[PDB]
Amino acid sequence: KLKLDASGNGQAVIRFLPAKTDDALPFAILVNHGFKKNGKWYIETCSSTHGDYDSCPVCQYISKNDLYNTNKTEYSQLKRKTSYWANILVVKDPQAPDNEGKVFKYRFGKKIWDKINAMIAVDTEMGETPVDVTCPWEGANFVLKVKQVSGFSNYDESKFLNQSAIPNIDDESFQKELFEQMVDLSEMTSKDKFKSFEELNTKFNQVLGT
Amino acid sequence: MKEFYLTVEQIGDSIFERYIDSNGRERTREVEYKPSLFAHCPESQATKYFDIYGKPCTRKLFANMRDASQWIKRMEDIGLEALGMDDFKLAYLSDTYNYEIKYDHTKIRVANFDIEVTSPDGFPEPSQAKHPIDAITHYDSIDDRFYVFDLLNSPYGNVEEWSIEIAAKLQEQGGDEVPSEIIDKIIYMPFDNEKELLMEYLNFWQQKTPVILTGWNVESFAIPYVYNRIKNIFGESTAKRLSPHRKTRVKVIENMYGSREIITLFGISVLDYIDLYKKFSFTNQPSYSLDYISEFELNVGKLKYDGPISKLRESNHQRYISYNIIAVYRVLQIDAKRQFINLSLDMGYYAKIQIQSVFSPIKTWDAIIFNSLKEQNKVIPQGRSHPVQPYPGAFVKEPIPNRYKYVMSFDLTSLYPSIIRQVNISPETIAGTFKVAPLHDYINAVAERPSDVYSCSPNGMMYYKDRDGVVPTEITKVFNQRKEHKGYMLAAQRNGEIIKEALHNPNLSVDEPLDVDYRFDFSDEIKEKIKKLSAKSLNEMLFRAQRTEVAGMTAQINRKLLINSLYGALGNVWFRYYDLRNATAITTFGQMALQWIERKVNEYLNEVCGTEGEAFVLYGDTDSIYVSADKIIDKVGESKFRDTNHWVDFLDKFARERMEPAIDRGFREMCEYMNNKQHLMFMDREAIAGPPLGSKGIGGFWTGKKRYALNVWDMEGTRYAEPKLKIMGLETQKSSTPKAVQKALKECIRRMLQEGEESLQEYFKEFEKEFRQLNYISIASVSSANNIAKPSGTEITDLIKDDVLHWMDYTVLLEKTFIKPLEGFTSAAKLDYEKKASLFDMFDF
Ligand SMILES: Nc1nc2c(ncn2[C@@H]2O[C@H](COP(=O)(O)OP(=O)(O)O)[C@@H](O)[C@H]2O)c(=O)[nH]1
Ligand SMILES: [Zn+2]
Repeated sequence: KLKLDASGNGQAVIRFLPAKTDDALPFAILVNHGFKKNGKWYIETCSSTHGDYDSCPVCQYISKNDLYNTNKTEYSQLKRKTSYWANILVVKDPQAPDNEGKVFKYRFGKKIWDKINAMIAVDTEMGETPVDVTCPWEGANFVLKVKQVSGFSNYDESKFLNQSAIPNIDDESFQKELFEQMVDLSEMTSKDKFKSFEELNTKFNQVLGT
Repeated sequence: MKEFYLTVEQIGDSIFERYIDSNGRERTREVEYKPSLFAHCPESQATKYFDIYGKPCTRKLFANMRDASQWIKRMEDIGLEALGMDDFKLAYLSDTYNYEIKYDHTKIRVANFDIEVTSPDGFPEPSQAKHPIDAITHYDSIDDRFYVFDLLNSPYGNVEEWSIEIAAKLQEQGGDEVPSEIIDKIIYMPFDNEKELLMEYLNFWQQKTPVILTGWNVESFAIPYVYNRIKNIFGESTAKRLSPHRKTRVKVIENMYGSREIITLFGISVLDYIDLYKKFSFTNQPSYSLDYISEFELNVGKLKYDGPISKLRESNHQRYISYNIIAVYRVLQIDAKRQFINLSLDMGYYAKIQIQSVFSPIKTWDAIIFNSLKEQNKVIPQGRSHPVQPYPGAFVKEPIPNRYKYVMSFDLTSLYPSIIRQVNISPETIAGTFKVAPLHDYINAVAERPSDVYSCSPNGMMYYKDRDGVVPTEITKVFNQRKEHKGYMLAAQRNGEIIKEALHNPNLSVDEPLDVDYRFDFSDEIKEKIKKLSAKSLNEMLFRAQRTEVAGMTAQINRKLLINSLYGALGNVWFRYYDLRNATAITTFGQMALQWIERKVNEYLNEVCGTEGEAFVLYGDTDSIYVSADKIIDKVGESKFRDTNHWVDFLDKFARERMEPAIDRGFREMCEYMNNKQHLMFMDREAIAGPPLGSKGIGGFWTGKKRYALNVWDMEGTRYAEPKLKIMGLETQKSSTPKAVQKALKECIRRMLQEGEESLQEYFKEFEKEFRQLNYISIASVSSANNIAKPSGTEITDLIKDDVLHWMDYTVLLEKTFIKPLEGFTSAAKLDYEKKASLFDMFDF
């Protein structure tokens, strides 16, 4: 996760760990909803991850009363949110050094993801540009830099460094004893965590006052 | 919420659906549907699609359907297989409803109606003008009213406009109190001519466009005609108004010595309730003339009509039109307790087929197997062109016509589906073949086990044991589904009762009915909640319980009919999955199976009875066999049994405890002999039959194959108080035999079976007199040619009567339509209907 300079900024260097092959890729995608009214904090995966988008009561409730046009305030609260989930490797962390070296999970939305994107060929021709990253032998390290000053929320000065290997890899020990600590992703996108439409309308109920 | 279709067609290059939307409103989208078929490809392009045989396949998205149709046409001349669902309407509905369809029968518009016509002949003729269209009464499950159409004048006939108050009579026999109940629904609006009232229907048709149009012989008479006529009046184009797609087609269906013509209204589902009755009412009466079926189901033959058939028009209208309602209402009355409409809907939305396709099992199953496979990314093979070749049917034992005192039958549990499972037969499960010995060599366990590793069949087919079959799998699917819903039914049932127990002394308060699932036995915390409940809610709940128990029934009867029809397809060439090697495999197995248990039974029974060679099994017909249990009776000796129940208990105790177990070890071995996949041959006692104790009754007799009668005292565990006379095809209620005579024959059999040759001889006497003095017509034969001289001949003229009612001659009019019948039963039973002049007696010693 992320700590703060007791000011609104914050720094740290993170590296996303990739899975070998035949295994759950280094990127799991999960969508969900999030709102609270009447003490009804309703936060549930959204089925928009699958070919659902309708058995998912929120999206359905969203379209049926199409709120984006008759109450934008409400829509903003119940719109579906994607959270690219990926295993990482905290490199440096001045505010919570304990995480150093340790393997964790990081919930990061759009912005950051769209950053591995422009880390390959397709971004400029003529002179060419760099190749790849997120693999244990050749990849960069995002230097998470947050800036909250008279502006608005977190910042985005983080852009990984330069193509470089991972300290102590060729070793069998740190080899498997590394992938292990990795919560390899597919449990994120599955029928493991669910719960009905009852939870939605107990939460929804009491906004109109009926 | 979730929507659902109503009808779907493929007019041209796009599907023409017609459904109930999200808000629950009827609609009619159009869709340039883009179907996708499949084609084999190298395991190089390897995808996620495969055929039942495991070959990897590849998708093929088409622009339009005709684009796809022709692909097939081409692929066929080319020489390659075109996999995938080629019935687009099927494929459409499939993609369109990728989920278990829940429907609201309410929103469905079911229209019931009949036709009233006239002619100087009697039997009108569709596909001809001469539409005199006396009257027409349409119905509508939504408004719940009858829309009667009268014709006060025209070119032929006139006057006497219906009398709402004058409900066809009173205090007599010319009214029948037609409007028995509820008159908010009869809506007499005939405008006073035909030239206009014949079209008014169209304007009506558009105000209440029919979704399900059933009535009596509507598919062949009304509609086919109600189309022809208007056509010749307002023009063909203005005749297709009966179709929400203006569109229409004709399809002539040839018969034996004759043929008619059927017309189809695209975007509609015509279910001729008669045809719905023939198929979903296992009785098969003599002649479904609806002046009997009704008198059967509702238990009354009505209208008590007295007039010249064919000419009754001028007779009246206060009694004429009154008919053109009870009719369109009686048909409605039957379905009320038969539920064949509800049955049909529950089939279609399950299959995902056009509701009017329940009359086609090949299709219904095709759909079902399709969808099951679709979900697995498996591709349904292409339907080939096989030559129609006949194959061995069932095994019916030529019984020795005789009488049988005690008899026990053992029927086999859904044999042909079970055989399919046990053997695990399917187009793709085919493993190989084997040197096949004579069917009877296997029967007698003399041929050598066909295989050591494959599941086999008496015909030479081998199947994989470690591998599920597409077909077997789907039957096991449907089978578990019947087991499933039946449980709901049983619980809703059990729940209802719990409710009914709580109706005595209900709490006197104002409350509401609980929100609970009736498919599950009420919890303790509802059994209680329910008591405190008020008596207005309970009654409401009990309705709901029933609404359930009943929904459960239907839902599980269909799963049954579904199972009982699969073989009926698997043996049909038009069926995608048809295959001779397997059509035969199934039957010839069932062949070996029956004859095998026949053996094993006789074998075991001989032993127990300390003898050898005696054939205890008197005869089986396909899946069931009948066993003579006389010798087992004697083993205890007739004189010893407290009464009749005692014996029955005894014979049930036995065969519950001694036979069935001997029967299973019998089949278990057969399973192993044929190295089957899983033993599923389950034969169980059925009916225990015999003559009352101390009675000189014959018990039961057989005169031929599927021709006999028994005195049944208990069927599948349930003991009857008053015996039941099972009578298998002895030509009793024959369509040409007077009910009076009919009933006699029934009595004759009863008495033979119970009370003996003496009693039979007494009754045979009573009825001989009881016959000599009957009615005028009734005993009368009936035929015709074109017309009769200036009923047909008798009516009565009071010139020839005196001489006729004195020169008829019951002698022949009896020993021709009772004695002939009787002769056959008694001869086989080895008795006489009238004390034969003894003979040997004169050899007095
Ligand atoms: N899976 C499958 N699809 C078929 C078959 N026959 C036709 N189709 C077509 O395949 C399309 C569906 O492909 P789909 O099942 O959505 O692929 P996935 O979505 O299963 O990969 C439908 O629109 C059908 O018209 C079949 O036998 N199996
Ligand atoms: Zn959602």
